[PDB]
This record gives sequence, C-alpha cells and structure tokens, in this order.
Amino acid sequence: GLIVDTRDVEERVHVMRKTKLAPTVAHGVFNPEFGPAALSNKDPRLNEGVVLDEVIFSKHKGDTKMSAEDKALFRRCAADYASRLHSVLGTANAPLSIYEAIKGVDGLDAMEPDTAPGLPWALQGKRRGALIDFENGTVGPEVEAALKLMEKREYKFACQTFLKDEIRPMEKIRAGKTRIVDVLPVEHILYTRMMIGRFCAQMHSNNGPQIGSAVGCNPDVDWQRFGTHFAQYRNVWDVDYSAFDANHCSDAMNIMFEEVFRTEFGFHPNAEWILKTLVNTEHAYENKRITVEGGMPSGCSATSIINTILNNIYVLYALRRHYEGVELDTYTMISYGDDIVVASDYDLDFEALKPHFKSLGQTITPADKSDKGFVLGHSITDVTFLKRHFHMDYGTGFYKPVMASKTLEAILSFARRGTIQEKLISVAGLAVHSGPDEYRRLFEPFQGLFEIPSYRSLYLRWVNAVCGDAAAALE
Ligand SMILES: [Mn+2]
Repeated sequence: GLIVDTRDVEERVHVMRKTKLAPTVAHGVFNPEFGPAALSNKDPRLNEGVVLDEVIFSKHKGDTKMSAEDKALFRRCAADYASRLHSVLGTANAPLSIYEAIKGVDGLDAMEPDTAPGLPWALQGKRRGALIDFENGTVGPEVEAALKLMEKREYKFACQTFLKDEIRPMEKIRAGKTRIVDVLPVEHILYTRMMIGRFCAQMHSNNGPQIGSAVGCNPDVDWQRFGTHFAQYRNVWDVDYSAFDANHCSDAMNIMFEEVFRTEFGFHPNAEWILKTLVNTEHAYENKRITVEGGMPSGCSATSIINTILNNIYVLYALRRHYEGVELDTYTMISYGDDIVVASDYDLDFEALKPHFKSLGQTITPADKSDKGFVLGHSITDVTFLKRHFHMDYGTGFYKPVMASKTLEAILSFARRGTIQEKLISVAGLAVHSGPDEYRRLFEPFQGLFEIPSYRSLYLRWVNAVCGDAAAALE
C-alpha cells in the first residue's frame, strides 16, 4: 500500500514483545533452522543495527495506479469470475442475523472469544466477552450503537497492529521479518459476517477448482479430490507472490468489491461499503497512527476469501492482457489467499506474464526460485500448496498431504506452556502422511514422556476419512 501519513501520538497502543513459544525436548535433538519470531527491538538474535519497527512497514512500497483500459479489463475479469462464482453458489446472499453471525451456520464457524477485540476496547481494558454474548448470540450497548452507525455508513475505525508470535525460519528472524496481524474492531468483524457471511459459508462448502478456492477444505480428505484433478493437465505451475496482501492496489480492490458483491447478486448494499472501508486504513502499530492507501489488512475474518477472490481475477487478468480469447476454461486453478496452483493444457508462459502482474503491483515468482523462471511440463507431484506436497499413498492409491520433514521438526520443537500433549496429537495427524519410519523418528523425543498416537490408528482413521468405501473395501 501507500503510506500517506506517519504521525506520532502519546496514547501508546503497546504490543506483546516476547514469545509464548517455549522449546520442547525435540529442539535439542533436531536443532532446527527455526525459532520464535523477533518480537522486541532488543532481541539478541537480531542482526546488529536493525530496528524491528521499520522493516515491518517496508512492505508498503506504493499503491499501484491502473490505466482506464486496464481497469475496464480488470472489471471484465472480476465480472466474469463473479459470474462463475455466483453461478455455483447461488444468489441467496441475504444478510445473516446477529445470532447467525455470532454462532455461525453450516459452512461458517462461530466467531471466537478469548481473542483480541481491537480498538479501542484495548484502550478501555474491555474484553470480547464484555461486548457480545457468544452463547446467547446477542450484543451489547455500544457495539449495537456502532452496528447501526455502519448501516448509516459513517464508521470511524482504526486497525490494531499486532506482531505474529510464530515459528519462522532463522533468517527471517535475524532479518527481523516478523509478520503482523491487523486486528479490526469486533463490531467490524461481526457486521462483515452479517453482510457477506452467507456467501463465505457457501464458498467454504463448495471449495474446489470450479470456484478456484481451497478456503474451508480439509487437506486430509481433499488432497485426493484436488490431486486427481490437476494430474489431468499437461502443465502445472507453483506461483509465489511477494507481499500479496500489502500490494492489492486501490483500483483492483474497489473494482472487485464493486463486481463481486453487487445487490443484483442478492447482497445488501452495505456489503460493498463495509469491504471498501478496508482500502484506506488506519494502523495503530508502533507509534500508533499510520494511514495507508491500498492493500488488504492482514487479518479481518474474510481475508482468506478476499485474497482468494483477487488471486482468481489476477490470473484471468494477466492471461487476457497477454493472450487473446482467454476464458475461464483456458486454464484451471485453486488458491488459498496468496497460495495458488495453476494448470492448463495450453503451454502458457508465466515468465511473460510477470509485467502484466506488475501492472497490478504484484510480483510473481517460481516456487523453485531456481532454473531461471517459469518452466513448462511440471505436474501436481512437483508443487507445494498449504505447505503440503502431493504424494501417492502406496497402500490406498490416494493422494496424501505430505509436509517437509524439516518443517515438522520446527513445529515439534517449540510449544506454548501446558499445550505440548495436545499439539503432539494435532501434529501427529500431519506427520502420519510422512510414512511410518519418519513418523517414528519425528516423535522419538517424546517417547515415554507424552502419549503418542500409533501410526496405524491415524492411518486407519485417514483411510476411512478419504472415503469409507476404501476402509470398507478391506475385510
Ligand atoms: Mn506455493
């Protein structure tokens, strides 16, 4: 995005600044090239003469401005993708009730308590539970005040910038490339789910290539569905972006909101409005008041979906801007926010597309980062998606989501105090696809210390999960 105003205020919005991630016994055994993010300017492990607060905002390199022709083209791609999208999902996008927005529906999880509620409930020492009733599905005084202020299209807000306390590669840590979360007010989040929560629900349960979205998928069972789809195509590309979230330009955002969330598709008129309030935002990080034009706030509750929608339009736009007669069936794809797999029987040159993507302020890059650029002939078994490869299971003949063993080591090395046991069982479900020998090795350090699920129990669980027929095809 484009920063238009840095300014200082003495009501400090303080951030966290040390990690919750204590090492585990796995740490000493594996010695991973990973560790907690850098949360303090004083962090020893940070390269000398690097201040945490500046590199944070180096992602805002400008808000790309598009020509009248490129905008008309983008609008067509947005309208075409929107056409596909609503054709699959239907047009029953009437506002969710407050109860339904709090508690969720089929396809949409309930809103969370115990997480941040944003501003200025941080400035009033007010906690999520104090504003809304999560079991009752009801709201309090000022949030209802703020609710019917957004009806009236007035709503003053700022984003609260947090530092993401997470495991990162040791280099990102010495470089101080700590990721950030923009926590919006809880009234913003719930209203957004009132405006578009029914649509998001439909997206989740209809995830797949046809809508180009994996948001709400279950990789354990859906890898078979996705893998077999992309195996049918002659070319498969693993496309990476540089700072996808931050580089959504004002023109692309506004136009996608205008084309996707129209009232003719059964949205309330305020769906477009509430989404449009994410374009020019207000970030109370570090020295509080920083104003940004362009880019998507990293974290809203519809971020994954919005980043997915834009990703789908970006690809259509880039291809149409280089080739002629490019339509939605010219290629296939699936994405999850910035993460994307593309495939086609056409021999599309993603190296030539680079500038066309750059007209949107987006920089595409091959996943390898080697060769010299995008090559052809790659298949579904060469790519990473949701940090998972596609591999064939020997026993079933299904695709399984395999994670890099060194990534699993990193995840197994650090954990919050008192959660290790739960985290192991959780991570066991991920590691089971790495095969029995590597599974045994990854969980060696916890032998006789924590309960470790047997490889066989999770394999049988997974087999039935992929489809009961396979599990029943035995015995
Ligand atoms: Mn990727």
